[PDB]
Amino acid sequence: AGNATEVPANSTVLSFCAFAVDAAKAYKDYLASGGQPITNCVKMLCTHTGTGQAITVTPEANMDQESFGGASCCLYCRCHIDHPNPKGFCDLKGKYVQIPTTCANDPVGFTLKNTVCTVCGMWKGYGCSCD
Amino acid sequence: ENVTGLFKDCSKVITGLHPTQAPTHLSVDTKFKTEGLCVDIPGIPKDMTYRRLISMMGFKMNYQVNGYPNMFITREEAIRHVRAWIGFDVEGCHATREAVGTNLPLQLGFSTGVNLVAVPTGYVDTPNNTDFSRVSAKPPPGDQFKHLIPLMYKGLPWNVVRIKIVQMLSDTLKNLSDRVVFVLWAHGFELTSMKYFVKIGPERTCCLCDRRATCFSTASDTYACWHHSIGFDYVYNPFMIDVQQWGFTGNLQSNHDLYCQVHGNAHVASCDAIMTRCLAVHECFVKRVDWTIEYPIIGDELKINAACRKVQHMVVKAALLADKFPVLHDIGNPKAIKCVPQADVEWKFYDAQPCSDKAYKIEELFYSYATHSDKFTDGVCLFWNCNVDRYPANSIVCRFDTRVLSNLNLPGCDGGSLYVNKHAFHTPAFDKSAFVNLKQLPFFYYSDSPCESYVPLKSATCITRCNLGGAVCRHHANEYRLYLDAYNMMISAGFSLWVYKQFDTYNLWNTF
RNA sequence: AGAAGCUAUUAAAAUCACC
RNA sequence: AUGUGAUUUUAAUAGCUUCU
Ligand SMILES: [Ca+2]
Ligand SMILES: [Ca+2]
Ligand SMILES: [Zn+2]
Ligand SMILES: [Zn+2]
Ligand SMILES: [Zn+2]
Ligand SMILES: [Zn+2]
Ligand SMILES: [Zn+2]
Repeated sequence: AGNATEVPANSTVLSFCAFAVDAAKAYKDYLASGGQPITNCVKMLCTHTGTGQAITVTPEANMDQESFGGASCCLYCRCHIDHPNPKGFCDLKGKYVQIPTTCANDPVGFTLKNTVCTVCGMWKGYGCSCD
Repeated sequence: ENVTGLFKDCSKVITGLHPTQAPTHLSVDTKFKTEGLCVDIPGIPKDMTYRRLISMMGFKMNYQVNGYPNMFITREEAIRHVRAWIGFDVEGCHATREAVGTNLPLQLGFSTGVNLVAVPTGYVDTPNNTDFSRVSAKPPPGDQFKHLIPLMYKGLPWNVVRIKIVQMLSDTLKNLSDRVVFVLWAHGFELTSMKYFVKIGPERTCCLCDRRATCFSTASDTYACWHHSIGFDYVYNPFMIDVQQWGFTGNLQSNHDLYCQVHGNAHVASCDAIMTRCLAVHECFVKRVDWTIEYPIIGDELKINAACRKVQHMVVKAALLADKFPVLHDIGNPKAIKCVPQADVEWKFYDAQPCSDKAYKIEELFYSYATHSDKFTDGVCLFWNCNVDRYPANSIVCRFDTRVLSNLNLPGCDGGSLYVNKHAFHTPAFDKSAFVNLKQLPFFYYSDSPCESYVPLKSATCITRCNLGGAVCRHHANEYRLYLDAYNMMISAGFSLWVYKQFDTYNLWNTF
């Protein structure tokens, strides 16, 4: 009964991150000390020619980016614990996420450390031009 | 294959999930999955009202991170923490309506003796969050499980059975240790039942204190030691251990019931966690006491041992000088340490096994009543801390009375108990049938020290030439009170002295 | 077209633990 | 209208290789 979701390569990182008082810090510490990133992320076959935005309802991917499904990059959605966002609503789940392709082998570790520029909707420092 | 039972979606909806709001690639439906890379079909919209019971079954805590302690431990690090063993067994209920495929925890039980029923509660993955909430459940089928039929009509929500696990653990392990070693038999459903009340994290220290931080508080994001955890709900770093990976083949009640005939009533949680701790005390301590593993000093460890050494030094010399035994045997004395060196008896060391030295030619012999009932007839045999079923008619026995409960005397296998004081002694059950050839010992103090020159004390128990006269000297009154303090603190600690039939306290008087 | 061997996909049964 | 698994078997379905 049921349709399996995980692979045994991600179990050792899912279990350890399932128990944590702070889910963001524990993934970074797993990544630093001999840790393989979370595999099996959801990836979108976009036209890969589109205007860049971090979070969109339809995948808008620039040529230097890869658009992932926003439920497989939010670590808190991904371990089934409660989001630390106020109103307890995930921002990323439901919308299509975007991750720069130089660091898109590990999406979850991109969405934990980086942030979205409020005035132009781009990833701050990764093409955000707010000088 | 390369699949795992972890986070296995247990809904009965035929369709899958949208490309977004799906946790992994294997959970997306077939309509979107093309060459391992999902496509956004703009025609099919996403679900906005749906509930899927995620199955938290199959956790594997084999991680290795630098600052984070490991949950599972090796059995040379669980014998060093034996004051912090709390058995754990969880009886589950299956989800029957609108979700099938996971065993939600129903009944938690500990070695303390406290059953905590919980409502069936699972991780329902809503559109916007993971809604930890009540799911519908049925108790297991069969006449093997019929005492879980009423329990699903009672229980508490998981925000009161998270605080009655940290109000019970904190009252049990307040004085034993500063960590907790959850002795589990399964290694599966227990871990599944530890998603609910355990949060591992980096090694922390108690707020406004100094002890290890073992209790988390989700309301106020702080940590506590076992003394200050009033109202704190999440257990911080526990340690666990799996007994089935020690080479056991078979059921629990067919491996406990070969060693113990006191526990019973299996498949109740408090009687699965009692058998699980009973068997794990057996598999580590009943073989022989291990003299290499020292233990911390909880309290009164220095005074009790020195008082025992004082009274054992006293009673042997009194019985030897009073009855003039030609030879004195010894049993169970691991080293060769002469208790009374200024004696005339020949100390034949009939040890149980040779322990790390043959410099004194300690003999090897095991004792049983029906075997050696007529082997030792000469003299007296000092069974200090021996564990034989029955003692012969000439002995000086000191047996630990295993019915007294204290912070020293942890409960143990077959009604006998584990007396962990600077070493671990697994003393067997204290039965009266062992002492049918012996009697109790009166209280008395005897010394050959000459009297030197305050409340006057008149007691016929003290055996000195000063108290035989009218005036009791001050060079013996403090001796008598110190000896009385040592004797009463020892008897309160739980030992029990026994002596042979012909012990006469008046034979000591004519020696003067 | 079949056979033989190896790895995998699904289904049924057996044994074992947990419930 | 099927409780978790693990290990064996036994059937079929895919490949990969060899032979006839
Ligand atoms: Ca169990
Ligand atoms: Ca059980
Ligand atoms: Zn999220
Ligand atoms: Zn910007
Ligand atoms: Zn404290
Ligand atoms: Zn038992
Ligand atoms: Zn005196």
